[PDB]
Amino acid sequence: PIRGFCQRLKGKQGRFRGNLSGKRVDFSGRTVISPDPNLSID
Amino acid sequence: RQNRRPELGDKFSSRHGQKGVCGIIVKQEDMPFNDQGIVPDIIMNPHGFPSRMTVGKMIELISGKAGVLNGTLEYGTCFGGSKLEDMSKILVDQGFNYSGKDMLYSGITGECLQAYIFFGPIYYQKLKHMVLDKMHARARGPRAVLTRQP
Amino acid sequence: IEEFPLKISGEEESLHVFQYANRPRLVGRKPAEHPFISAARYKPKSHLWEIDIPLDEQAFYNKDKAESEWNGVNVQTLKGVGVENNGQYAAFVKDMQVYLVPIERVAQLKPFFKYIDDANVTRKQENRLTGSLLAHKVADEEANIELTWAEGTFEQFKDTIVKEAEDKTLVALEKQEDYIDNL
Amino acid sequence: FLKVKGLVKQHLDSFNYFVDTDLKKIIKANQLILSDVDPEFYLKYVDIRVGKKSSSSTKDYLTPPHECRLRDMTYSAPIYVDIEYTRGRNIIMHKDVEIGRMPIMLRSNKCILYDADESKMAKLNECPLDPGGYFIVNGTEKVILVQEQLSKNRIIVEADEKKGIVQASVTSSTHERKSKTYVITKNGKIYLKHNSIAEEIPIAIVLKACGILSDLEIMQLVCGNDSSYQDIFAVNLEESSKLDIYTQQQALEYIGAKVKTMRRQKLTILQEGIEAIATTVIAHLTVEALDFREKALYIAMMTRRVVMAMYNPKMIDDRDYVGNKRLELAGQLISLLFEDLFKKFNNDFKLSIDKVLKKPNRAMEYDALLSINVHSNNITSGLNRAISTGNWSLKRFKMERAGVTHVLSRLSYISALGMMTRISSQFEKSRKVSGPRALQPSQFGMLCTADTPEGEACGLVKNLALMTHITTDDEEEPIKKLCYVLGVEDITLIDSASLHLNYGVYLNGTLIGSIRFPTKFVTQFRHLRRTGKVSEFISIYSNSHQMAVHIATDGGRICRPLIIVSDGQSRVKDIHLRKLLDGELDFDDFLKLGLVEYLDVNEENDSYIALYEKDIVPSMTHLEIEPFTILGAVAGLIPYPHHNQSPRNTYQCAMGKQAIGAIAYNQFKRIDTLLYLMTYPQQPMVKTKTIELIDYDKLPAGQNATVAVMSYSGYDIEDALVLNKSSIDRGFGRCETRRKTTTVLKRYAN
Amino acid sequence: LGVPRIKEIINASKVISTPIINAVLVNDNDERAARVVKGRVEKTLLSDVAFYVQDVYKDNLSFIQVRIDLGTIDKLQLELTIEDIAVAITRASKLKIQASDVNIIGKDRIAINVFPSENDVFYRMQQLRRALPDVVVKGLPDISRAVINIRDDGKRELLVEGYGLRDVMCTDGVIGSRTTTNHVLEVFSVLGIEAARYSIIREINYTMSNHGMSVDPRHIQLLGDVMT
Amino acid sequence: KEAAAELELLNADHQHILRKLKKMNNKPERFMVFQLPTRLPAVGSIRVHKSGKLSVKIGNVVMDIGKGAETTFLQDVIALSIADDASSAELLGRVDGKIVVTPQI
Amino acid sequence: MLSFCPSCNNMLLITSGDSGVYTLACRSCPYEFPIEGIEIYDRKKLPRKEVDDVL
Amino acid sequence: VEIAYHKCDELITLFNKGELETQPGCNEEQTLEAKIGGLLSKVREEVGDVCINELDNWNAPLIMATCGSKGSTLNVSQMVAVVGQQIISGNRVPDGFQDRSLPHFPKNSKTPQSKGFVRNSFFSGLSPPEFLFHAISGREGLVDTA
DNA sequence: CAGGAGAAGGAGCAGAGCG
DNA sequence: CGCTCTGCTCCTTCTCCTTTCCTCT
RNA sequence: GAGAGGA
Ligand SMILES: CCC[C@@H](C)[C@H]1CC[C@H]2[C@@H]3[C@H](O)C[C@@H]4C[C@H](O)CC[C@]4(C)[C@H]3C[C@H](O)[C@]12C
Ligand SMILES: CCC[C@@H](C)[C@H]1CC[C@H]2[C@@H]3[C@H](O)C[C@@H]4C[C@H](O)CC[C@]4(C)[C@H]3C[C@H](O)[C@]12C
Ligand SMILES: [Zn+2]
Repeated sequence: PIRGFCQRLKGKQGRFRGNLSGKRVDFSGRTVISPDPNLSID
Repeated sequence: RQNRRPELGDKFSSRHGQKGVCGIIVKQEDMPFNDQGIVPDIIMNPHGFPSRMTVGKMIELISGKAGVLNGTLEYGTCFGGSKLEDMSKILVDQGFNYSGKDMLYSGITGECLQAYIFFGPIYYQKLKHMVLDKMHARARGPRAVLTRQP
Repeated sequence: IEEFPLKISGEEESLHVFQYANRPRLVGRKPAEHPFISAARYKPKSHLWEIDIPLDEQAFYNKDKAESEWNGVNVQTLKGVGVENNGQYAAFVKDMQVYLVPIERVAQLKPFFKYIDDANVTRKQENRLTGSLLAHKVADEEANIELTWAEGTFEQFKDTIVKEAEDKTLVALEKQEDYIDNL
Repeated sequence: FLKVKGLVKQHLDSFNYFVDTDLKKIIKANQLILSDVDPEFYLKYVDIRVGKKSSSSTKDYLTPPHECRLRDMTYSAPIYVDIEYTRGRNIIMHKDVEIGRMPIMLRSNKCILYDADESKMAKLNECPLDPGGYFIVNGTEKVILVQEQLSKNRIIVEADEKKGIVQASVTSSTHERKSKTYVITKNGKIYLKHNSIAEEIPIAIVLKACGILSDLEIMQLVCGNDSSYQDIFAVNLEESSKLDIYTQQQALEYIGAKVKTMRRQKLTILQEGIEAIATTVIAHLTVEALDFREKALYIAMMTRRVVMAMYNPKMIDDRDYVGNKRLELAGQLISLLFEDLFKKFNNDFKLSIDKVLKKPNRAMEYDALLSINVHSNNITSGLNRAISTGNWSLKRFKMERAGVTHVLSRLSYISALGMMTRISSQFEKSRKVSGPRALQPSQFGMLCTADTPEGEACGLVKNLALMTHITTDDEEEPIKKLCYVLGVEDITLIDSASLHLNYGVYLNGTLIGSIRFPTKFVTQFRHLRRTGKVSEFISIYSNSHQMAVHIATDGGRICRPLIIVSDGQSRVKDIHLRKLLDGELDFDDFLKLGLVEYLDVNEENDSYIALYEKDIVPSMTHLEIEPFTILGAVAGLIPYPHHNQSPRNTYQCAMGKQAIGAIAYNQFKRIDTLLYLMTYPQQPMVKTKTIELIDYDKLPAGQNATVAVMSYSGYDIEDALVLNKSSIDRGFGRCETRRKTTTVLKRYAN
Repeated sequence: LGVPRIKEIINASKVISTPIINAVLVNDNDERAARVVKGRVEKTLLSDVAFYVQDVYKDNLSFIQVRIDLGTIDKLQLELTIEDIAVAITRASKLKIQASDVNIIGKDRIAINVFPSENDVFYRMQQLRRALPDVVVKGLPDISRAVINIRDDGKRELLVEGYGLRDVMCTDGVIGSRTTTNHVLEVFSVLGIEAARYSIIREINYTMSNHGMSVDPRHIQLLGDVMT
Repeated sequence: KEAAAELELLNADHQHILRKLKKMNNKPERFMVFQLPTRLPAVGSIRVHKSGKLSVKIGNVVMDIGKGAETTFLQDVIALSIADDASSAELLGRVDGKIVVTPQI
Repeated sequence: MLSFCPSCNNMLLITSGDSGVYTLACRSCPYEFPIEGIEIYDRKKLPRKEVDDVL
Repeated sequence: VEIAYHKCDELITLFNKGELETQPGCNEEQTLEAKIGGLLSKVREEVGDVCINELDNWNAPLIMATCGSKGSTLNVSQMVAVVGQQIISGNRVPDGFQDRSLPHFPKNSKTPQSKGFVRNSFFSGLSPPEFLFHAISGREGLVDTA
């Protein structure tokens, strides 16, 4: 499966849809969520 | 080996599809107690039932309470199992309400709860999706060699 | 209540059965019709039958195209393959009892267009080889040993009936359940 | 039933049958290797054995499964074959030499754990409650998942109304060839496509080439006497004369002219065309004789089904119907893989022998068995790699399947038991097709009607139920003789005119003959099956929409036991239960005495089944042993599952595998990649009759929490819980995570 | 009316499943008016008004004879005659091979003669006989069916399954100012682009209102404007 | 339903075949073809019972209760023979009908 | 036509014979039929169903 | 439920031995299906309304449906009284066998309790065929989401 | 492995003009 | 008056799409 | 790389 320049660009994980319109950003985390009524909205 | 404690945010199931997360861990005295001083280990919200129709879970609670009071393991099997009438008879023989709904005392105000509380043993199983393995944060670090992205 | 016996005779070598897929029984109550038959060709080691029935030219013969497209063809060729089928016995009634005889070969005869093949082969002229192909090879390598016909007979019936229960062959060690188990 | 035939019995029985029959079958298949030179030199594989050096009198010493798991080795047993090699002096001599190492399925007839009782297992660091049926390759537990597929050698007709097109394709599958013989309907005209012929051959021509050349017997084999069918089929009957009139030889020449199959040796076009009808058209039926009536009538019945679909739709058969599907276990897949590897090994060995013996002089024969031991690494390496990686690369069928083997899941006990007895759909994605992902009512008792990976495989992956036995190929030849005895005239003794006037009995998809009084024949055959004359898995049933008495004998059919009820009353008779409870009649004397019988999906069509004994009206012919066996091993965890809503049961079946708890008795002597353990597991209060049988009360995953169903503290709004401190402190939900780290101190070439 | 309907309107597909043409009658207070118009806008095959078809030879010629039963024509109150059926056959012979001569002998027994080479007459005549009882005699050859529906308050109108909007508007017995199909592209072809925009907006609003969801119509209008 | 219709048809076939056997007692050229289970269990008699019930036996006591094969017609079927590859193929005549027998329980 | 000739059973075909006379016969057979005009009708009675009248 | 079953049974026998007045749009079989579906829906609605009106004050499902916190009156009617018709793909359960849904009913049977009707509430407990039909509906929903 | 929708060549007729 | 280009219109056979990712292994 | 949770 040679990755032609066309393969590198096209596709869902290609440069346009995986690196240009939507990247991985720094200063971000991801964790489970739990409720907290005492916490005000916003 | 790593010994893990049920931290806040761990996932518990209820053997009926009532998966949930540990919302809060509260002290024993800040918990409802019955006439005998029993405090619940888990306080499941009552809103999980009316839209998911897990009547099997209510019957499981009643059968478990009646069996443990009678000192025997009750059977919940598809198309059969321990009938509700026998379990309610056992429950009323021991001095408990026929529907398994005890009358509790609020643990923070020390007065009666104005509604009888469904109270009994339910077999809860702890699932592997623990928050300790899912917390993840980044400020700076490794970047992809090709596109120089995280 | 009345006993209606039957006895099986010897093999008398092999007698075959011909089934004409085209010729039906008469629509009336008297299906006693049989076409004139002659020039029978047999083929052993491949079990081939070829039966020739001449046709009357006074009723729907089409004398022109028969010789224009083919040769002087006036008889349809019925070709057939004799398939073996055990347990098939032919029965006839001589006395109150019934006489059986093994068949061991049944053939369904269907029309064969030999003249079309001949016309095509005349018009065109101007290493295990396993499987049924090999059999087909035999079928078109050596064949067609000629044979005659005979309408009506009595010696076959006599040779089948002369058994006269001289060997009843009633000995049987097995029983109902044993035979059921050993089908 | 579970004592004599456990939950993990598909894998075990399939692998045992494989190692007992298919090894010798493949050996006798490729029993000879020849050469162009030296005609007095041949190798004859007299016999083959697994783990049995010669007589020996004892199975060879195998590494215990846990030792293989810890050392990252591969659990396997040697394969010893017999040798017959000649000599220039014409002397025949014998030898017994290893040819490779075949991996051994856990708890099979070859594994040491076979018949080990609580002491041998303890001494071998093996959990007594472990399911088995999985291989240990490279120290990893890999299980060959049961594969579901469409029934081979069976007619499946689908009416694509989207265009007005119907079809009659059959994926005839032999031990060497597998090809689809579609019978499409284009321009109101029936055709016959193929992967080996050019394009859309008319049906009348192929029927003439198959022997039925009368051109009127075609109308009596495809339409019978229905006026509404003859006009539909009259359109394509004139295509055997529109181009030109045809005879059998001419039709064979026409079909062979457009044959796309190539000839490696020169063959006549007519000769090849006959081949195209002899074997190429239908690999299932090989007509190695001078009469093609069986194949001709097979094509005629395909065309009859197509015309029936044309006259009125809704007479087609659903592909998703469970009776139309077969299950292939680990035994058959390993048979295929070993046959491919063995033929490659024989080819390589023959090439090496020819290379060594090519020398004109001093071509010594001594030590002719060196290259065999050189190549014996290749077979075992290929076998282990193909099992481990899950990519089954084959060349004889040009078949490539990926993901056959899965790593055995170790989260709970129920997870490891439910990964076993799992079925994977053949469909890749089935994006929008809501057909194979639906819950067909035909799977009642055959598949767990609640357990299914919720999500993107929600309907594709299914699991076997409790009462369920997968069939195996019993016989094919004796049943033909039994039918002929039973009173059906053969296929070469019935005229086409009367072929559709009475029921025709189809044996395993191919027409055998026509028999009057189908009910009497069915009853007598069922009585013979019940009394033990034939195998219990041979299923005979009656179809009335097309008058047929089908008999199915091939393996892979899903069967379940049911109590036979006579007129009005059952056959258990209340005294066989007493003997069963006493200790005799271990569910096998129940089959021998004809009290219970195995029904597959198709035979249930002809049956009337009672849910309980109190519902038996004097017309039903079967009784359910128990209605709670419609749920699999996982779904037996739920208490009172008949009161919940179905998605709740499905979610429980999904998330019960990922519940931490006790895993095995040797869970502390085990070094796995990731183990979750419960410090204080507790037996459930509200048990289930299923969980006693699968030993879930001995290795539970959970604790009996004193729940108070009440809105408290506000921190439990949406599915959130309120855990009680001072109970976590006393130990509640306390768990342990064990993770292994491996290190290999490789020796470099330097 | 689910997600697939929104997808069909969004993608502006040239063919949709189940296109419905609502047609309002000029006079709908009586079913007699509601059925005479219906027969004009249905694919009325010859087979329903042929009553038999035969193929008859002669000494040196052959033909196909079909006797139209006037009883069914009168009972179906169809507005067509023998000449209408003949001209319909001749004009719709586009699908067929050829047709130039039609004869009437008595009580509407139409005979079509085929005359020419070997076997051409027989094969051509057999094909013509097979393909004769399906030519659309009266109506629109783009309609699966048409059903009279009764609206509330006593009104009624005809719902048609097909793509003949222009013909349905043109045929008498209906009001052309109020007759609409589900197909957006058809409305675009027959009523300009503004009517296409109106149809897009109205159909999207109807699909998302029948499903009970509350989407503001201004977003729908913006989508229609973007599309058109 | 099916069982009653099958029994009625079997009785009709029993009486019909008894009439056929009585009628074909004349022996000009007519035959009849029987189908039997193989293996030759080892003759007997085609014993007719009261109310038109027909059954057969062999040397072993076995009552093969099966009577009446297909009533197939419009297929002219005749029987011939073969005599040692010499002048042979003597037409033994046609057959009237067919009988198939079957062991019962 | 949907007719089959005896001794051949193939489908009957109408052919333009000598002097343009339509003769009915089967190929591959020594069979013909001097045409009587074939006044025997190959009539197909189309299954028309019930109809309702309002006018 | 017995009254509804009696009406459906007489409708089935009328469709079998004789013919029923076909609706102006559908055919005979579709008319039968629509009529029995409508009758079952009506009886389920009536018994559900009876159950809801007979439910006492301070009832947790009743309060959670009145205030709208969770569920609705349909859910509590199914949990208490009955869960009538298990429609799959817009109609009753299809045929999983030859002219049948399950091998536990007579051939060519279209009466309720044989083609997807669950007269048992979740409290009472589902009969095996009712359980299978409800499982079919639930899996249909699960597959629909994905 | 299915489903949807365009672009590009054969292919079979109308239509026009004609010597 | 057939004959011979254009031109149009089918008809068939081809190509490019099918969430979110979020982990582990 | 591809096997499977997961929401
Ligand atoms: C047998 C095949 C049917 C189908 C492919 C053909 C046959 C008739 C065609 C419609 C009509 O032409 C009228 C409209 C014309 C507009 O411009 C585009 C839309 C429109 C509805 C068409 C769409 C499509 O093209 C149809 C349905
Ligand atoms: C045996 C005596 C000869 C003569 C009486 C038989 C033999 C061949 C028969 C004809 C063919 O079958 C073809 C046609 C079939 C149609 O259905 C009815 C007419 C049709 C012309 C037949 C008429 C008649 O029946 C014939 C002439
Ligand atoms: Zn002919």
